[PDB]
Amino acid sequence: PPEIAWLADAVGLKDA
Amino acid sequence: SDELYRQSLEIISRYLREQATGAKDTKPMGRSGATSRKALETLRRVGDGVQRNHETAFQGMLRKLDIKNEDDVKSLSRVMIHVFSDGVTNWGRIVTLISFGAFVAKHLKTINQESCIEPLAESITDVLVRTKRDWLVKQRGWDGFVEFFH
Repeated sequence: PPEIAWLADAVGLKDA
Repeated sequence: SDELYRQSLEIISRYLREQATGAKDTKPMGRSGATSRKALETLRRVGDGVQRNHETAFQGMLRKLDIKNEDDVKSLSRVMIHVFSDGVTNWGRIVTLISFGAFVAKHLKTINQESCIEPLAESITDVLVRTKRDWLVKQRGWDGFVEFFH
């Protein structure tokens, strides 16, 4: 999801 | 002599064990226990909603991190400090970070690595204070956190 993309991008999960 | 770190650790650790074990922590509060108690109550409200809202996404992040021991927690600290120094600061990100910490702490309890929970709470705190100290003191610390969410 957009609201946590900043966190999920760092982890590598692309579809947040 | 770091009060902000001390109070922040006390709050974040208690939240993480509570979420991991499913039992509240009746251990008596410290110096500013009034604020810490209400901040912990606030966390139970907003932190549980974040974890519910992003359960599938939190799981996918945890699966890519592959946290099984204390050294994997250290690799998480690297990621946390990088994104919490990107120049964007608001209360929602702080809640999300602690909420994901509670998510990870639940996983550590499931895999019988409860000894890694306290190191996890300390690392989230160290990232929080090192990167957001000046902003936090401007918001009046955990008093502002309590007031912002109710």
